[PDB]
Amino acid sequence: KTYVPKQVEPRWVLIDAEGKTLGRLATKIATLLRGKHRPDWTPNVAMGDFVVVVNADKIRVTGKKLEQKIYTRYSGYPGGLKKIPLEKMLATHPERVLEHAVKGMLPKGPLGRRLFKRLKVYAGPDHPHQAQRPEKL
Amino acid sequence: PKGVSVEVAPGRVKVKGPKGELEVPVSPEMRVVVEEGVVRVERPSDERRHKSLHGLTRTLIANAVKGVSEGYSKELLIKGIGYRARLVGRALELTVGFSHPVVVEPPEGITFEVPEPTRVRVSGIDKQKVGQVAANIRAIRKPSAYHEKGIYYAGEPVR
Amino acid sequence: MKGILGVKVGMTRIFRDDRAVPVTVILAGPCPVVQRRTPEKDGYTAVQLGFLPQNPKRVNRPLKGHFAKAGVEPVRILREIRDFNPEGDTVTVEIFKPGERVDVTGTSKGRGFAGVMKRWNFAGGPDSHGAHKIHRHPGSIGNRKTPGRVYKGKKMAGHYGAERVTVMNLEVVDVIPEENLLLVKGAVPGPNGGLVIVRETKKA
RNA sequence: GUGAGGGCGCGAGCGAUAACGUCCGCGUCCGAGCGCGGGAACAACCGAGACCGCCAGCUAAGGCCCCCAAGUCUGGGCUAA
RNA sequence: UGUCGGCUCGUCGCAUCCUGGGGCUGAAGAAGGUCCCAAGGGUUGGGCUGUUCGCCCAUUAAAGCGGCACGCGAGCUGGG
RNA sequence: GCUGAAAGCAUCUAAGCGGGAAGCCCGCCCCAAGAUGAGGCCUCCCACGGCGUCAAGCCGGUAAGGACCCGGGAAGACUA
Ligand SMILES: [Mg+2]
Ligand SMILES: [Mg+2]
Ligand SMILES: [Mg+2]
Ligand SMILES: [Mg+2]
Ligand SMILES: [Mg+2]
Ligand SMILES: [Mg+2]
Ligand SMILES: [Mg+2]
Ligand SMILES: [Mg+2]
Ligand SMILES: [Mg+2]
Ligand SMILES: [Mg+2]
Ligand SMILES: [Mg+2]
Ligand SMILES: [Mg+2]
Ligand SMILES: [Mg+2]
Ligand SMILES: [Mg+2]
Ligand SMILES: [Mg+2]
Ligand SMILES: [Mg+2]
Ligand SMILES: [Mg+2]
Ligand SMILES: [Mg+2]
Ligand SMILES: [Mg+2]
Ligand SMILES: [Mg+2]
Ligand SMILES: [Mg+2]
Ligand SMILES: [Mg+2]
Ligand SMILES: [Mg+2]
Ligand SMILES: [Mg+2]
Ligand SMILES: [Mg+2]
Ligand SMILES: [Mg+2]
Ligand SMILES: [Mg+2]
Ligand SMILES: [Mg+2]
Ligand SMILES: [Mg+2]
Ligand SMILES: [Mg+2]
Ligand SMILES: [Mg+2]
Ligand SMILES: [Mg+2]
Ligand SMILES: [Mg+2]
Ligand SMILES: [Mg+2]
Ligand SMILES: [Mg+2]
Ligand SMILES: [Mg+2]
Ligand SMILES: [Mg+2]
Ligand SMILES: [Mg+2]
Ligand SMILES: [Mg+2]
Ligand SMILES: [Mg+2]
Ligand SMILES: [Mg+2]
Ligand SMILES: [Mg+2]
Ligand SMILES: [Mg+2]
Ligand SMILES: [Mg+2]
Ligand SMILES: [Mg+2]
Ligand SMILES: [Mg+2]
Ligand SMILES: [Mg+2]
Ligand SMILES: [Mg+2]
Ligand SMILES: [Mg+2]
Ligand SMILES: [Mg+2]
Ligand SMILES: [Mg+2]
Ligand SMILES: [Mg+2]
Ligand SMILES: [Mg+2]
Ligand SMILES: [Mg+2]
Ligand SMILES: [Mg+2]
Ligand SMILES: [Mg+2]
Ligand SMILES: [Mg+2]
Ligand SMILES: [Mg+2]
Ligand SMILES: [Mg+2]
Ligand SMILES: [Mg+2]
Ligand SMILES: [Mg+2]
Ligand SMILES: [Mg+2]
Ligand SMILES: [Mg+2]
Ligand SMILES: [Mg+2]
Ligand SMILES: [Mg+2]
Ligand SMILES: [Mg+2]
Ligand SMILES: [Mg+2]
Ligand SMILES: [Mg+2]
Ligand SMILES: [Mg+2]
Repeated sequence: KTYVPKQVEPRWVLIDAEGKTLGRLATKIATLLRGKHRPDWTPNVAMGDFVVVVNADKIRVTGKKLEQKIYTRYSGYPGGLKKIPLEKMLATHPERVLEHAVKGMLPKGPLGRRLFKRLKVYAGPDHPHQAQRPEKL
Repeated sequence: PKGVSVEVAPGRVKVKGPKGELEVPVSPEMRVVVEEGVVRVERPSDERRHKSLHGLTRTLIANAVKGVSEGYSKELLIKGIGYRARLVGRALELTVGFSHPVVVEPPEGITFEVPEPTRVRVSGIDKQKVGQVAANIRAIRKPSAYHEKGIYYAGEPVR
Repeated sequence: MKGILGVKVGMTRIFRDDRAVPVTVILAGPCPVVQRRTPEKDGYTAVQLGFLPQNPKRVNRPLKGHFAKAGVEPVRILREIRDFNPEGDTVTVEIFKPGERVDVTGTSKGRGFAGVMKRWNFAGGPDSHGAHKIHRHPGSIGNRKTPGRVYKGKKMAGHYGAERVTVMNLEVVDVIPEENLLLVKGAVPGPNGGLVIVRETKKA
């Protein structure tokens, strides 16, 4: 009768950012947000790592994406569809790019939201130096 | 390549000379081979995409060297009755036909001069900087397609 | 960026040279700076102006401690002028000289639950040739199965007025330091005896 | 009982070498398999015919970067949109 | 699943009527022709007819076209 | 339009740069921390008093403060 895991403890990570490809980074990242790397994994629980990214401003991306890759954002209003090119995002709040890229790869349920909080994104590097900062790659 | 001072970095290249010095960002996947009294460039292949990048860095640097070798500059002919330039301080002010007489800023690295109201040269260390500022002035009043007025280069009239 | 609190007293008219000029009398009464707002520890620049004196009977609130931490006479009302760091004391109508121009904020008169007729200056329907139960009504508000809903923003009858209103580029005609009076070109929100802030414009 | 059939492939007429059009022929699936996997979703397209149970196992189509099981697999090309 | 027109309220497209920008011109200038970019906002009042449409009067920067069950009758009208 | 190769020349382009619209982003006026990703600054109040050992709770008294009620208001359907 399959093993159900008990109360674990958060394992904070610290991913870099500079150089890494937007998409390819996100992929790995989420698979940490979900515990899916840890054998003691279970769907209903939610116990993936506390991922922490730094220098997201230095995310690279292939091709003309800097210009072409537009984000949409529909305010409820008429004509309210407001679009925004990748450039403009990185210009302004940059972590924003990496944030959604990941969000869009997390499951769509409530804990999927719970999982999103687990991710701390930045551009510095330097976070609030809590405790665990186990660098990764 | 005499009295020149070439150098190398990840992507760019320096070129020092009597005139000064300039950054010359160049192809990354290209060789900036420096020799004794000469330089050079070598491409990693023979692709259609490679060829184009070679020659560019080839010329690009050579003009960089030439820039501090002597420095570039260009003419400017002011045709038309009223039209006439006047070097005020460092900057060029020139009348032409607008009720307000246009005044032109003196950009850094460039120095223009009015040897005569019907002449304006533009001396500079950068072939690029030279090029724009040249046209900038011509732009102030293109040649009259129906006469012979306003700025001109050393190229034929429009007629 | 000048700024100063006041109260709308009422309005009449004066004659410039030989041509009459309608004017509202703001009263930019003495305002003691009660706290400065710097990026160092606030994140932004501005100045907490105080306005109108107060009997310590209501100020029972530890506000007394706020006024104390700046040695000021406990006022009744205080709001911030943004990006405006004066000198360490008190602003007057004096910040404004005649000929200057000012933007002015106030709380418009409260028109309560408004008819779309007035709230949005609609046009309703015929006083005559029929229907008679739709005179001051809005008429259609959408279309058939598609879209099948109503736009977030649709002008419909509701609370109108008593909102915040800024009116732009009024000229400061006169300024009587004697009794703290600002003289502007009339059109200023709020009713008499109402509170109102006044500041430099954006002609440039 | 049935004598409304329907879609798809193919072969013709009609049609305009239109139609989720129509009318026959051969086949097929839905009808009655709106049960199961694939195709995002979807009677009839691909896979397959559910007697019930199992916290076993191989595979079908399809698929193996994350949502989402399983290769960011290996080798040789091409494409810069 | 109430059908034309009007009225009220609109909103979206752009194959752009006007204002903005631009190439060409059989563009001297002024004015215009034509194509390209460009919805932000604007796009009048009356006569005739149920009218839509259209003709006409007087103006305009212009008096655009079209989608929204030829938008809109649990909103209105009810001339057809 | 500059500089410029493939492609000895030439080319505004392929590397790169400048110019360029009522348009895009900001700037202007309004809303806005239910921005659950609930922000921030100034000031004020401050222990247990009683069951719960262990644990988060529970109880009557409290503080700064607030509320009810009443007199009203260019606030207002009511409430706020
Ligand atoms: Mg590093
Ligand atoms: Mg760019
Ligand atoms: Mg749209
Ligand atoms: Mg807008
Ligand atoms: Mg930090
Ligand atoms: Mg020399
Ligand atoms: Mg020279
Ligand atoms: Mg010279
Ligand atoms: Mg010289
Ligand atoms: Mg206080
Ligand atoms: Mg403000
Ligand atoms: Mg500001
Ligand atoms: Mg003062
Ligand atoms: Mg009637
Ligand atoms: Mg009747
Ligand atoms: Mg009636
Ligand atoms: Mg009736
Ligand atoms: Mg009735
Ligand atoms: Mg209806
Ligand atoms: Mg709908
Ligand atoms: Mg004085
Ligand atoms: Mg006095
Ligand atoms: Mg039959
Ligand atoms: Mg049949
Ligand atoms: Mg059959
Ligand atoms: Mg059949
Ligand atoms: Mg057919
Ligand atoms: Mg069968
Ligand atoms: Mg199904
Ligand atoms: Mg389908
Ligand atoms: Mg079926
Ligand atoms: Mg099926
Ligand atoms: Mg197997
Ligand atoms: Mg297989
Ligand atoms: Mg297979
Ligand atoms: Mg391969
Ligand atoms: Mg391969
Ligand atoms: Mg177009
Ligand atoms: Mg046309
Ligand atoms: Mg135009
Ligand atoms: Mg002309
Ligand atoms: Mg033209
Ligand atoms: Mg008739
Ligand atoms: Mg008309
Ligand atoms: Mg319309
Ligand atoms: Mg129709
Ligand atoms: Mg139709
Ligand atoms: Mg209709
Ligand atoms: Mg009716
Ligand atoms: Mg009707
Ligand atoms: Mg109707
Ligand atoms: Mg009747
Ligand atoms: Mg009749
Ligand atoms: Mg009738
Ligand atoms: Mg030229
Ligand atoms: Mg060249
Ligand atoms: Mg060739
Ligand atoms: Mg050449
Ligand atoms: Mg380029
Ligand atoms: Mg610039
Ligand atoms: Mg530019
Ligand atoms: Mg506000
Ligand atoms: Mg607030
Ligand atoms: Mg956010
Ligand atoms: Mg005590
Ligand atoms: Mg104790
Ligand atoms: Mg106890
Ligand atoms: Mg009361
Ligand atoms: Mg009351």
